[PDB]
Amino acid sequence: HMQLNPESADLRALAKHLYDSYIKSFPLTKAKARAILTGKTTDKSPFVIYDMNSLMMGEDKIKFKHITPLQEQSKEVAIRIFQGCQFRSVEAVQEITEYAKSIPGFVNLDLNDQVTLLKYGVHEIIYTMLASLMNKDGVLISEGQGFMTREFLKSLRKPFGDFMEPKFEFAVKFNALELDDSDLAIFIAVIILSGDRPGLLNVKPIEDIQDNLLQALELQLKLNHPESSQLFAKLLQKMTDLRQIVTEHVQLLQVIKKTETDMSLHPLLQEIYKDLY
Amino acid sequence: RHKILHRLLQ
Ligand SMILES: O=C(O)CCCc1cc2cc(Cl)ccc2n1S(=O)(=O)c1ccc2ncsc2c1
Repeated sequence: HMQLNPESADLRALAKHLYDSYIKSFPLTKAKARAILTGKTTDKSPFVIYDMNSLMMGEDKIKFKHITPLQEQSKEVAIRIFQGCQFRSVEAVQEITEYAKSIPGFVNLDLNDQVTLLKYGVHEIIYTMLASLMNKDGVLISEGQGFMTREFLKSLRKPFGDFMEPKFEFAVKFNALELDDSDLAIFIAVIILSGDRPGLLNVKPIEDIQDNLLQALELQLKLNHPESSQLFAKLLQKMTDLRQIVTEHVQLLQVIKKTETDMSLHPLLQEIYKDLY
Repeated sequence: RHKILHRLLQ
């Protein structure tokens, strides 16, 4: 049976440190995102993009961070969307990298191993956190100023219409677990510290930290989800689904490569995907 | 190589 001893009090201190570091690393938390998704907010109320006419008008009324008046934009809706998403991804790599450095012990890992953990973990974190911004109708965009429907994304010409749908599929199942930010902060730390990433050199200290994180997560979930006996194992299984999501997303990307020319990933994304798997 | 990722980490 569970008890309140110096070990558990260390696990909780660890969980709170991750949470605090997570709130200041990631702008739109799932708390704020779900308020928006229910109107339970003041703030703004996002502009809904649900068809081509609302898209055109949304680009005008939403202040997209990456857009300037004006660089050269694709003129084709699907590609302009790809470009915004690629920009958000690059941003997210930096958010996640910063968060990684806040994970006790991470910075003192082999610098080359730090690189490898981020290379493999970043897109699994991206899709993990993207679910915070999704419901079954669509996904929050642009820091929550816009909302793009699932069916609009699905209606983009092939193969762009196939990019987001596997993420929605994942998000429906994953959000039915009802994690909050406090859960998520530990779960993404666990993902970053996967001691089975290809090419790791000094695996021992990585498993040590991941061990300490897996304990802090199990305690976290027992305390925070009284009505969910099998939550810890269900969550670990979701790391399996995320690797599959990343695999599938890679296969669509190479469709883009030998098909859409002019398109090219931001070099940060190119280093990540290069020799991924 | 992962030059940008290396740069971000240092
Ligand atoms: O692969 C990359 O990292 C660059 C390309 C990534 C990417 C291109 C792309 C094009 C379309 Cl039409 C739909 C989804 C797409 N995705 S995504 O599903 O991965 C993604 C990522 C972060 C994000 N923030 C709010 S929505 C969102 C969607």
